Amino acid sequence: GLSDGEWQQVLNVWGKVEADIAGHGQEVLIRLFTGHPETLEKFDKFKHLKTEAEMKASEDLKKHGTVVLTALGGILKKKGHHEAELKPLAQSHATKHKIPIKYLEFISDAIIHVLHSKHPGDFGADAQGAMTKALELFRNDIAAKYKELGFQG
Amino acid sequence: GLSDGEWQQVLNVWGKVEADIAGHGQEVLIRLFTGHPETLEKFDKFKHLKTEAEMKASEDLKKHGTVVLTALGGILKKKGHHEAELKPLAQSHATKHKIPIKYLEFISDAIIHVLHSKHPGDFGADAQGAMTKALELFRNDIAAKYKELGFQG
Ligand code: HEM
Ligand code: HEM
Ligand SMILES: [O]
Ligand SMILES: [O]
Repeated sequence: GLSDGEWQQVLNVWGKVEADIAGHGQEVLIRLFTGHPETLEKFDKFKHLKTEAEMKASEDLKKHGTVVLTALGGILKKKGHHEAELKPLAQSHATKHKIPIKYLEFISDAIIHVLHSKHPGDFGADAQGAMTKALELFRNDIAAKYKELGFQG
Repeated sequence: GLSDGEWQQVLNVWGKVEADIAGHGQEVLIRLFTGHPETLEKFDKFKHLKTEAEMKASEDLKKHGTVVLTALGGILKKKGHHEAELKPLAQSHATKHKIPIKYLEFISDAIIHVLHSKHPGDFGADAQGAMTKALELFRNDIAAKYKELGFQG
C-alpha cells in the first residue's frame, strides 16, 4: 500500500491531469495503442487507426481518453479516502493493541445483536444479512493489512 | 459484495446508530465485554471495570463506544463509496469488453509514461512510485471483482 504522503502525491498529480484532461487522455491512449497495438482491436471505433497523427486527429479517441481518466480518478480518490481511515486503525490494532481477527468477529457479533435488538423494523433478515456482509468486508480489509504488517491476527 | 439495496439497508440502520452513537457504542462494548471477558483484558484503561454495573457507570467506556462506532461508520461508508465506483467498471470490463489484467497493466504503464513525460519535475521518483502502487491497487481491486464475476482476466 501507499503511505499518507504517497496518496497526496497521487492526488496532486491527478489535479494536473484534470487541468488538461483531454490532452492527458489522448496521450495515454496513444501510448497504449502504439506500445501495444493489439489493444486497438478492442475498440470498434479505433481499430483502423495506424499512426499517432491519425490518433491525435480522432475526436472519438479524445473523448474516450477523458472518459477513462475521469473514471480512474474517481476510483483512486475513493480508494484513498477509504485507506486514510482503514490504515491507521489496522496499524494501531496490529502493533499497539494487538487485537486478533477473532476479537473483531466478537465485536461484529455484538454490533449485529445490538442493531437487531434496538431496530428490528430496520433490521429484518435481509438487512441483517447486509450488515453481516459489510462487517465481514471490514474484517477482511483489516486482516489484509495485518498480513502486510506481519501480524498473525 | 453487497447489492445496492443491501448497501441502502446498511446505511439506513447506520442512520439509526447516528441518532445516539454513544448509547449504541456503550451497548456494543458491554455486550462484547460480558460475552467475551478476555476482550476487556485488552483495555488497560478499563482494568477498574469488572461488573456489568461498573461498565454501565463508566464515563470512558461510553466515550470509547462513540470512538469505535464513529470510526466504523466512516470506514463502512467509505468502503461503500469505493465499491460503487469500482462496480460499473468491473461489470463492463469483465462481462462486455473482456479486458485482461495484462491490458490493465499496459494502460497503467502508459499512464506512468505520460505523467513522466509531461510532468518530470512534479512527477519524480517518489511520486512515480506512489502512482505505480496506486495503479497496482486499482488493478488488484478490479481483478478481485473479475473473479467474483466469473471472469478469468
Ligand atoms: C485505467 C483503466 C481503464 C479505465 C478506468 C477504463 C474506463 C472505461 C470507461 C469508463 C468506459 C465506458 C463505460 C464502460 O463501458 O464501462 C470504458 C469503455 C471501454 N473500455 Fe475501458 N477502461 C480502462 C481500461 C481499458 C483497457 C486497457 C481496454 C482495452 C485494451 C479497455 C476497453 C474498453 C472498451 C472496448 C470500451 C468500450 C468502448 C466503446 O464501445 O465506446 N478499457 N472504459
Ligand atoms: C469495529 C471494530 C473496532 C473499531 C472500529 C475500533 C476503533 C478504535 C479506535 C478509533 C481507537 C482509537 C484510535 C486507535 O488507537 O486506533 C481504538 C482504540 C483501541 N481499541 Fe479498538 N476498535 C475496534 C475493535 C477493537 C476490539 C475488538 C478490541 C479489543 C478486544 C479493541 C481494542 C482497542 C484498544 C485496547 C484501544 C485503546 C484504548 C485506549 O485508548 O486505551 N478494538 N479502537
Ligand atoms: O477504456
Ligand atoms: O476499540
